[PDB]
Amino acid sequence: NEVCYERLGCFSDDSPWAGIVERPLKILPWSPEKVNTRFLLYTNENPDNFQEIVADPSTIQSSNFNTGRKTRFIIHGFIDKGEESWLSTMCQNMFKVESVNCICVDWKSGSRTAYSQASQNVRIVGAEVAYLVGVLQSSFDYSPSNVHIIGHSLGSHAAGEAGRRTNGAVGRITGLDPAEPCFQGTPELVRLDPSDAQFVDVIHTDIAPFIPNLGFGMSQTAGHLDFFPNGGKEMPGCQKNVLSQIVDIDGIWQGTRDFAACNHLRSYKYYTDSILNPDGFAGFSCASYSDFTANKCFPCSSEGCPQMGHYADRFPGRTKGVGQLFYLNTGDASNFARWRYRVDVTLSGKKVTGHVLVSLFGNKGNSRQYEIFQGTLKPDNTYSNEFDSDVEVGDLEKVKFIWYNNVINLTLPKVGASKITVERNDGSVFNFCSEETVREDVLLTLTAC
Ligand SMILES: [Ca+2]
Repeated sequence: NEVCYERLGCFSDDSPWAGIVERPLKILPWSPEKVNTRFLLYTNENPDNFQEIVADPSTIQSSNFNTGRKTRFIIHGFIDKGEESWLSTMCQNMFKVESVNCICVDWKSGSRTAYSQASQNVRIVGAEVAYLVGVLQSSFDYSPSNVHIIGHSLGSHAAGEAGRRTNGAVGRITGLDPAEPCFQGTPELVRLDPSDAQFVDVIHTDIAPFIPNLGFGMSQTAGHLDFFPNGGKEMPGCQKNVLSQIVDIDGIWQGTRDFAACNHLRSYKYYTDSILNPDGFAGFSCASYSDFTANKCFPCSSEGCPQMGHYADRFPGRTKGVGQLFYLNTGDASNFARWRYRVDVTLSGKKVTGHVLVSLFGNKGNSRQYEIFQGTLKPDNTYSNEFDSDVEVGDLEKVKFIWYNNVINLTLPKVGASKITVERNDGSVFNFCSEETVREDVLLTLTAC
């Protein structure tokens, strides 16, 4: 079956658009007016309330749109209860750091229906954005490379459809946890993939299988840069979904079935905080998350780490390959920014059993106390660990140490640290040394050496 409409052209259910193992049902997208895609423009001069615009030169000229600055589109997918302002508060953070035309793409009418119909309706939203990018190009001489499309969930595949219709001339697409059911494993034609824009960066936060783990995000790679914060399967601060061999996808998408959406929504929460924290999301190249947590992928590669989120386009080798892997951990609640450090402590004093905590003091602040090791504390040994600090301390000026003994022992054993070496994520190393040994619950300051 094939339908054709004015402005947007024809759409058919021919394979691969339908009737293949990943998306079996033959159904067509609704018509444009039933999807009712809307373009809600916020700018630095109108940051709180939008100006509704349409692909018409006079309407664009009458708005606050300005051809001398970049344009970022934000396209939604699943909207959970109480999350309906996420698109405009993502635009409101950008106005704090840059001048931008920020356009929220509302297609609530075309998404609030069965999941397989919404998957098809993504094609209409795609076609509509390409059509406005086209008008900006022909009427204002505004190059597609000045536009960035950000799409979350099912919306990241509408972003891909737009990029595909602009022949990949679009400057950047960010996929925030691209939805998996009806898309993973399909041809590039049907999903978000690196040929859709000049640079595509993807953030993975709910990648466990939909059947039966109910992870709505693809595990499959889809950008030049693929980020897996916290491993991409379980996000800190979020509830987990119970396993189900058969699942009710329409009830889930339509909000009538129970589904913990925390994991899937974290992708745009991290992107919103990245805007205001330009170095708070360093991604490390690493072959896997287990190597990362085994402390095998620190410090950053010499040309710098990519920042996951808003600043990933500053990364020097961003298009040297597709599917480049980066891992990192985030906080469990907002500000989600974390800064990783590696600490090596050499213990002096007696043998004991307990845990050793360390705190960093620099010119920009000091951190919490983190546990480096728990177990038998052998003198002369070195114990190392990497932790994600919620404070960036700056240039280190001192470090502090404390230990706790996990037994009843009134000998009063003393334990100290002869050297503590701190490495930042740029590879800079600071050494601190001590002559002292101390009883438990006593804080030892170490000066540089
Ligand atoms: Ca594509």
